[PDB]
Amino acid sequence: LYFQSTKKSAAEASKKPRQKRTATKAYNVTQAFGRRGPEQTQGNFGDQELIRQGTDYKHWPQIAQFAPSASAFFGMSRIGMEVTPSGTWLTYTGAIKLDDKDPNFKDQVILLNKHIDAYKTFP
Amino acid sequence: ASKKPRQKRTATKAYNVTQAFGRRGPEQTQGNFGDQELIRQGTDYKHWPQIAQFAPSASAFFGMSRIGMEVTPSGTWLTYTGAIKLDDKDPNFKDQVILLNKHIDAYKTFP
Repeated sequence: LYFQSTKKSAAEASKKPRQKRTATKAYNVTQAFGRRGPEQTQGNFGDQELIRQGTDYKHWPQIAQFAPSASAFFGMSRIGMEVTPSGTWLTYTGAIKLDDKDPNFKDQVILLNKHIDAYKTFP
Repeated sequence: ASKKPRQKRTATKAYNVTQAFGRRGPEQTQGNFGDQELIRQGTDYKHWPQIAQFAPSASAFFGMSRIGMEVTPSGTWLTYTGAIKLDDKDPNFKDQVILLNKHIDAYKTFP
């Protein structure tokens, strides 16, 4: 059920297009999506545990409930296309509303805030 | 179909893009993507798979994006922004550019 990263398995995982990668303990968030940080187009989400575990994180389902389906991604978002010296890029922005009538709402807010910009508190 | 929270809905002919995700338009909380055909068909659209190849996995959505939380008078919102690179070595790259051009801000020309 759980694997360790090897250069071998990392080289296979990395063949997927970025947007279709799945981070796991064997191919962690940093490996799949780059170091967390403040820059534009750099990811900022994940504390040390989530970074190391990806979708093996024990509370992953409570984060994943907020990730959009392909239909909703293209349906909800503002989509743009930019051509630059690095290539052609599909840009996306949007927002997903949390349901504040869910009795779990306060816990959802706390879990999301725990990972947003967590990288600032560790190397 | 509409029982699902917004972000988990799947548009089809039976429950189309406007029904699931609202009218296309310019404001920040609206979507801007899809011509009249995609809007009416959703994931039944004939070229849906060629669009869907750019949508992120759940892991990639939380891994690539800049994620925020904003409390506004309407509610608490999980904000997201990012960019996905097209593979310009893919022999289908030209067609992908054409396909995306057809749907981005297509609403601007609707009667």
